[PDB]
Amino acid sequence: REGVFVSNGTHWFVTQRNFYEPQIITTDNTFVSGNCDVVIGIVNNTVYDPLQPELDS
Amino acid sequence: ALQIPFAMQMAYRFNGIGVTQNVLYENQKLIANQFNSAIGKIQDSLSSTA
Ligand SMILES: *[C@@H]1O[C@H](CO)[C@@H](O[C@@H]2O[C@H](CO)[C@@H](O)[C@H](O)[C@H]2NC(C)=O)[C@H](O)[C@H]1NC(C)=O
Ligand SMILES: *[C@@H]1O[C@H](CO)[C@@H](O[C@@H]2O[C@H](CO)[C@@H](O)[C@H](O)[C@H]2NC(C)=O)[C@H](O)[C@H]1NC(C)=O
Ligand SMILES: *[C@@H]1O[C@H](CO)[C@@H](O)[C@H](O)[C@H]1NC(C)=O
Repeated sequence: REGVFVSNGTHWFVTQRNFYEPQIITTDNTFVSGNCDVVIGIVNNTVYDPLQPELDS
Repeated sequence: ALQIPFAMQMAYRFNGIGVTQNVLYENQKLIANQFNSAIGKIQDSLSSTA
């Protein structure tokens, strides 16, 4: 939504552009558009959906 | 200077004009070809138009 996807080599985080502050990548931090076939250099990872464990509990 | 991939610099630059950054990635080859051709027109313009 704002900031950039970044990795420390093992994990993927989103972070704001002008100060390193890694956050877990979520459906709140990110927006969908289209699918994997269209984008050059897209990477596979999970995206945590914060609603889901609340509905599971 | 902070390095950044050029297709990610252009996503910042699109987001700076309110065009949502997926509009770059879903059109990256079109945007590249329009830019490359527009630089081409400047060579021809400057070569011809004294
Ligand atoms: C990348 O970041 C993650 C989260 O900060 C690191 O994973 C944690 O590492 C500590 C030890 O440093 C463990 O105690 C935690 O259990 C880990 N958490 C998770 C979610 O795995 C990871 O080590 C970092 N990788 C590098 C190469 O720095
Ligand atoms: C992201 O992960 C998917 C699977 O979760 C990968 O898709 C498979 O890729 C192999 C090799 O091209 C194919 O043989 C499979 O048929 C693909 N499966 C599906 C469901 O499409 C994909 O290649 C990965 N992409 C990246 C960038 O790592
Ligand atoms: C980056 O460049 C390397 C070759 O230098 C290439 O193998 C790789 O697929 C490229 N990745 C992206 C995201 O363009």
